[PDB]
Amino acid sequence: GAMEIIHEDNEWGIELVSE
Amino acid sequence: MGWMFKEDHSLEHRCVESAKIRAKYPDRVPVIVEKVSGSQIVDIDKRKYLVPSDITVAQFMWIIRKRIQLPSEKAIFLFVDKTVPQSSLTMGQLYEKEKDEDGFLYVAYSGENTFG
Repeated sequence: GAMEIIHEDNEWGIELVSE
Repeated sequence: MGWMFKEDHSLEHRCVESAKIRAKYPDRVPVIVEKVSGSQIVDIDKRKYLVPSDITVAQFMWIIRKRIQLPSEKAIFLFVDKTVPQSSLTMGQLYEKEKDEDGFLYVAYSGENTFG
């Protein structure tokens, strides 16, 4: 459950894209 | 190559993020985009691309190449589940039909026509 460890290797930032 | 995301943490992350993304952006589809190793094109950051279900594969493809600034000297090709998607197909259709166990889509790109 929410193992949102402070040691994330791969970031994966959210980006809303449209065109 | 392999799935960097799936190696690190996917099931839990994709579950929570899918819920947030569906609640905030119900008309968008959650896609992951990675650079196939060995081609000459620029690399890609680990990001969660959320595109509207209304646009077509043609528009999404054009946006990936425009974002990475693909010059006319090189080419750029996309691949999904080992297939070449139809540019005229809609984002929502391809998403619902290719919807994974985690409700996300995996698309890879190359800057070469022959990957070997």
